[PDB]
Amino acid sequence: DRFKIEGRAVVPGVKPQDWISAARVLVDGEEHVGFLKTDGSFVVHDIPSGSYVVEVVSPAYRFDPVRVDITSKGKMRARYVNYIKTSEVVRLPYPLQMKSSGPPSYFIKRESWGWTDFLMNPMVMMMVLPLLIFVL
Amino acid sequence: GTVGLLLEHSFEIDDSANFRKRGSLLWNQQDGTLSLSQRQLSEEERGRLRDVAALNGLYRVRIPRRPAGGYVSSFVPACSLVESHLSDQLTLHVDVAGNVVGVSVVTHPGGCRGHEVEDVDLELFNTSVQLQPPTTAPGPETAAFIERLEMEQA
Amino acid sequence: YEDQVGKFDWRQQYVGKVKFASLEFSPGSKKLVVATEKNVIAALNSRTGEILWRHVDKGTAEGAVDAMLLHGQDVITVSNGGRIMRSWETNIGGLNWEITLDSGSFQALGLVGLQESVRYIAVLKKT
Amino acid sequence: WNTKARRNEFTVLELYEGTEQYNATAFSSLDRPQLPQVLQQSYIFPSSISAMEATITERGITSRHLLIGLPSGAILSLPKALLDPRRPEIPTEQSREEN
Ligand SMILES: *[C@@H]1O[C@H](CO)[C@@H](O[C@@H]2O[C@H](CO)[C@@H](O)[C@H](O)[C@H]2NC(C)=O)[C@H](O)[C@H]1NC(C)=O
Ligand SMILES: *[C@@H]1O[C@H](CO)[C@@H](O[C@@H]2O[C@H](CO)[C@@H](O)[C@H](O)[C@H]2NC(C)=O)[C@H](O)[C@H]1NC(C)=O
Ligand SMILES: *[C@@H]1O[C@H](CO)[C@@H](O[C@@H]2O[C@H](CO)[C@@H](O)[C@H](O)[C@H]2NC(C)=O)[C@H](O)[C@H]1NC(C)=O
Repeated sequence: DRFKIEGRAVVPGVKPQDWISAARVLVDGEEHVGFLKTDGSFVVHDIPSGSYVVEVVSPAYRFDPVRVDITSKGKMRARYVNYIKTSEVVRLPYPLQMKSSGPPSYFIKRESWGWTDFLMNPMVMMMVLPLLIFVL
Repeated sequence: GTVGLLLEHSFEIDDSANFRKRGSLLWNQQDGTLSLSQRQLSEEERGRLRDVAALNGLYRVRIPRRPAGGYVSSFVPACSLVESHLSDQLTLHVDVAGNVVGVSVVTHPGGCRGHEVEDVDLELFNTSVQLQPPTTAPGPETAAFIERLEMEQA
Repeated sequence: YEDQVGKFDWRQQYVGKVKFASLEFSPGSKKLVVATEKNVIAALNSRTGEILWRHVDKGTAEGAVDAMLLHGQDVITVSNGGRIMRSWETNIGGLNWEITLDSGSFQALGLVGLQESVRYIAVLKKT
Repeated sequence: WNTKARRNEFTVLELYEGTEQYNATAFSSLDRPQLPQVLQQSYIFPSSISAMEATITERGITSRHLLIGLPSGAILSLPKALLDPRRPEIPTEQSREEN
């Protein structure tokens, strides 16, 4: 009746002991929660039958969410989430190998426009076309 | 088939509650139509409404919750009721399960402009009665988006 | 964002009222392991009182800490009325094992020893 | 939450009057016989939510943003202009004029 979602999570180049300290696996938006053990794997318990999006939330490195469909009989499967055209199936192996995609990009870099950017000004061209018109 | 709902009005100098029977509403749930059958105002009622209008009082309508388990009621500026030649609309709002939710009364036109009104005007009840079931909100549109993105990809 | 970290914003980390606490630790470990009424299991630095590793849980009663015990370097917790029992490595700041239990209301938690060393956990439910 | 498709959904209700205002000197709830028309549109939000409150400025000149509170702990600043219900399903010259 009640099933468990297993998985793993590894960030390339960084040992788990450095990032698992403040990371939580969420099964369907805090409605179920779990914590990753020392090696990096994670297990979530007390999951009823249905469909749930599993995401490894961690401020250091983001993780791509993965949908998991578990049936009443017991067979259960994983795939890529797609909130549009949900009928599609893109299978992903059940022992979730949710490899991280590096640190996220919360910050946006400064513009720091150069003189070469000033070279082709739309305003300058749109105001110098009348200048050629004014001369002519 | 058809269910009858009482409908009382009230208007006084002190703006208290003196609801008296005005009209019956025959709500036929099958075709979803509502028709009201009220009696026309009398001389004393017309006078009372005149003083209520003079003091900028309120005209309150009230119907029972069920065809005495409760009441749902609302109000409208009675002086605006008399300055609109007794032309108004009461809308009966119900819910999805077919239970009475509320009654909302509003005149036509609203407000007031100081128009003096003769007695002969107040011998007719130009009331437009409508029933408003809950309107289903639209879900997100996915088919159009997927077909459009398929055309974009191709 | 704009990479102006700490110029205007400030965050404070708060655990709830300390329902269960554990102070027994190595003198150089300088750690407190505390589980609060807010379903939070956290480690506080002994010297300055700051969060080392914090693991929040479900807001509802379905994740409430019911009993804490400490042994050696890992802290052992029971949550959801005896439904789950977890072992947290206090140094790394992560789980060591998470085991679901059978039904029945948890009533008491304790340890057992074979001859000289503690190696098993005795957990008792109403039945 | 939408149970049929298992996905969090927004639904923006915008209240619009006619092309000409009923009254400009003052607004009275006793003098509004024209029911405002409602514009609705449902969007998909790809995550859960924990708290919302619009950004408020003193004079309201600055655009409005919704501070979506995700379970992960971040605070998304969703622009209200994105959640406009008048965004047509097929672009037209009117939409391009209004951008
Ligand atoms: C707009 O609404 C007001 C309030 O119902 C109408 O009444 C005016 O209210 C102001 C403010 O007290 C007074 O100074 C005016 O003398 C009121 N007008 C009248 C005719 O009494 C107002 O008329 C409405 N505006 C329009 C254009 O209808
Ligand atoms: C009786 O009330 C109705 C409202 O339900 C009045 O119909 C309105 O009439 C005005 C002009 O007379 C129009 O501008 C409105 O658009 C009408 N409303 C609707 C909903 O159609 C009707 O005029 C009233 N009859 C009398 C004799 O006053
Ligand atoms: C949260 O982000 C801030 C900003 O990126 C991190 O602070 C940086 O930490 C590194 C590590 O020492 C420093 O080299 C940078 O100089 C810091 N940034 C600034 C602007 O001073 C912070 O470490 C992040 N938090 C976590 C838990 O990783």
